[PDB]
Amino acid sequence: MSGWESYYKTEYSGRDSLIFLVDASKAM
Amino acid sequence: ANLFSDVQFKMSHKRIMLFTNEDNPHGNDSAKASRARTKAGDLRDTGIFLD
Amino acid sequence: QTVASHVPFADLCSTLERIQKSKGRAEKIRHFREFLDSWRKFHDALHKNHKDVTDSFYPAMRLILPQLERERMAYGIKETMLAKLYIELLNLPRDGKDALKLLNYRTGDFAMIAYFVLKPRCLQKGSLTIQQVNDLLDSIASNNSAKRKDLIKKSLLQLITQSSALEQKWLIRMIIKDLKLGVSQQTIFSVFHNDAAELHNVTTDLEKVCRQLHDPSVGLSDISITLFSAFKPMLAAIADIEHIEKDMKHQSFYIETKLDGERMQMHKDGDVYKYFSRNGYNYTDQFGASPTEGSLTPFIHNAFKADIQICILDGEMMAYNPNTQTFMQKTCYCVFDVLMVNNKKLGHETLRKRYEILSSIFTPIPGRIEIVQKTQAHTKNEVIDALNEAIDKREEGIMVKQPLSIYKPDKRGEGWLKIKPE
Repeated sequence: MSGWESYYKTEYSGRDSLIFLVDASKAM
Repeated sequence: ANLFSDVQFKMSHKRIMLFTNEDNPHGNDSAKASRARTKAGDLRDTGIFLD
Repeated sequence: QTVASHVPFADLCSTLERIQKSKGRAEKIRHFREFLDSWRKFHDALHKNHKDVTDSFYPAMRLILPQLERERMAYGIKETMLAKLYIELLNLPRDGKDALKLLNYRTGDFAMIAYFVLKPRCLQKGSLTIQQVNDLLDSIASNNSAKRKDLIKKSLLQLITQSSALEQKWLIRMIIKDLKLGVSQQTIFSVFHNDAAELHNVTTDLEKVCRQLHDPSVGLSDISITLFSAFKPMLAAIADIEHIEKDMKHQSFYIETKLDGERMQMHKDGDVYKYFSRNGYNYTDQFGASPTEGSLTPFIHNAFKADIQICILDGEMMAYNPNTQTFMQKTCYCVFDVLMVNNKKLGHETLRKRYEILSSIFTPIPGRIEIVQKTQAHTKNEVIDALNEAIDKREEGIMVKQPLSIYKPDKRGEGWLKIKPE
């Protein structure tokens, strides 16, 4: 007989990137 | 709330009385607690006064 | 025993949500195919002792494609009306955040706002099947046609109180007739069946498409040809010899000598002979309907072999002079195609199988009925020689046929090519 439940389941490549960040403060 | 909204007359006071000896009805489910909280907040905003 | 009566609306809503969430078209097609396969398997397992029941995927197909819904008139409740009705029915505060959000939806669609509003209020599991949802929508539409908003309000309240937030959002989208699942109507029809879009276009209806194209194996060819029915024969397309080799991908083809005869079709069933023309006109009286009547019918009853009882053929009618053994241009019959033999239908089978079975239908007999003369060619020189022979024989031209071509009634093109001097 079954029902609708039985039929219907419940359910290195690339290149390196670098960014240089330099402080521009007076102490530098 | 539906019963309140079904009255054609002008109601000065809208009041509800809850006769129940239970203090933790939805102890086995939290979703019902949140639904009840939201409904109570909506009723309070509307102007329904509950005891 | 409709299948929709056993299929909860929540399953369809979850399938639609999965289809929308999926990014690649492959995942959406896979989800839709899984749902369709489950529905078809359940339908097959349910209607075992069946009598050609008129149950199909229409209950779910109409909801999946609301824009094609023609049976039901305009609901009369648009986005503004839907937001208002949600406000009254839910007893929200007119000044509460939810009420303004529903009303101020920037006339991020209204369905999403309604889903967010209903999430804390609605249940987690609905109890309405597809059939019940369709019945409620039909009631709403009928009441709108009859100008009775009380029943519309009652039906909307029932839908709101017996469905979950996801179900409410999907119902709102269906009512508005705007789903945007990420797959076009053409893709949905294609996954449903290979010959669904064209059938819907020609017929302009969904229920017929759902029912006729139920079995994926059975194509449009099988249903387009029926016993004792007048169908439209196809025709070739004019093509030039200089590019003839490019018509069929340089593959082997069949050259047939064109005959200037009237195109007609014939059905044989025991002692019953039915005749029809290209336009559907019946000329059975000319050749009779029984072997004891007519001029051509009596001489062809014995031609058919005992193994052939029910058959359908198409060919050309002309005039023949045995004295000079000549064919007069504008009773002899040339048969060049068979569309059905016995129980099985030959429409699905390609031209090669039709030609193969043609030799097994009847023994050709000159003067009354035979098989049109034809050959197999694969070179331009062969086509030129055939055309020269036909012209020397006073024939109008040549026909080029592709064995891989299939029977597609009421269509122009395919392997049917007509070559004439020009």
